Amino acid sequence: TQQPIVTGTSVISMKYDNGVIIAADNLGSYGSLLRFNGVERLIPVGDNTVVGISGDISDMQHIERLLKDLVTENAYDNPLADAEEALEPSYIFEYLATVMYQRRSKMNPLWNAIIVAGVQSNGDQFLRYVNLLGVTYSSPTLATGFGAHMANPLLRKVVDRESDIPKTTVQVAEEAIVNAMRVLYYRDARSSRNFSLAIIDKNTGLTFKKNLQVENMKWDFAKDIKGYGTQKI
Amino acid sequence: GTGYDLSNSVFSPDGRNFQVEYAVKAVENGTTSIGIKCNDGVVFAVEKLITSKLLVPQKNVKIQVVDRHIGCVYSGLIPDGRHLVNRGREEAASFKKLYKTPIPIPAFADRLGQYVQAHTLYNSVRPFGVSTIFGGVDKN
Ligand SMILES: [Mg+2]
Ligand SMILES: [Mg+2]
Ligand SMILES: [Mg+2]
Ligand SMILES: [Mg+2]
Repeated sequence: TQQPIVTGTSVISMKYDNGVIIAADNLGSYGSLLRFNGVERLIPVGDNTVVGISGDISDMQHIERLLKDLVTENAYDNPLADAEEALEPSYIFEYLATVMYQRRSKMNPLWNAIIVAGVQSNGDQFLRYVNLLGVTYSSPTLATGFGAHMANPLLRKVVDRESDIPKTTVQVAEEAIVNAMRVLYYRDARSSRNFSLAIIDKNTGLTFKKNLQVENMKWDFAKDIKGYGTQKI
Repeated sequence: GTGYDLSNSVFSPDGRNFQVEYAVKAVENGTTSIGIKCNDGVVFAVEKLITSKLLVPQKNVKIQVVDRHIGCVYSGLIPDGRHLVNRGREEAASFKKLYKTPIPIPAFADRLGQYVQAHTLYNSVRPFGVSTIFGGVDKN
């Protein structure tokens, strides 16, 4: 795609002691028109992976379909599709990063930034990012779009390093993420109050939460803001 | 003339294509396999002969799935069966990619049909050495 049309904003995520959390609002915008409100940008793949997507939505929907079909094909002549030879995060990611770099390299990109979150069959957290240029990286926190600018700062206050991941519980991680969504709601003009959030825990497995809303907002102070300089009433 | 049975697209004078007929022998010669329609589904079963005790039990799986909702099983030349499923899987993916809905079973039957009939049209290919029993659950 040479120029994105309907677009999704920030995906955010972090990893905590036993898994990972990832979240994204439910909006597809059309420039500054907030057009589509019922848009799921978290895409679970099996019961150990959630892929979160921002950027062009037509391309996101294409990527969804590739993911469905990867699941379908991995099942073929595969007695262990539901066991030792199911898809891992690390595999889904490599595949996507391959595709992205390839599409970039034919000057015809998939206009997205993606975060793959999951838990590997050996217990390990997985969190990696790839985007429309084929660029990839990992960190205890990751976010696209605005989130890189506002969410990472906050989530890094919780997991500044590797050594902090064991110390971080799922209650703490989740509350951190929810707070970030509220911050982005306050400050990203392309964002929505409603969002989805997903947890992948190496013991509880995949908990997917639809239909959250940013709550506990502060606006009251706004009543005392008068004018822009010298007006008193 | 004679030798109506040496080349594959050729009609004998009684109206028949002997190479297809000979492929049926390869099938009659294979192991047993079956299908049973129940009243909301279907069941496939197949005899796997045990050549030797050295076979790993459980592990030489002969029933193959297509898309998510279709089972195929076949008697005869096993590699030809597998080839046919690989085709069936491309055929179902293409159908689903365009039409969204997973392929309806009759639709899928005629896809295999046409592809198999296609290997009785030319002398430069050989007919399929299998009978294939398949099916599943569509919206009808
Ligand atoms: Mg982008
Ligand atoms: Mg594969
Ligand atoms: Mg490829
Ligand atoms: Mg206040």
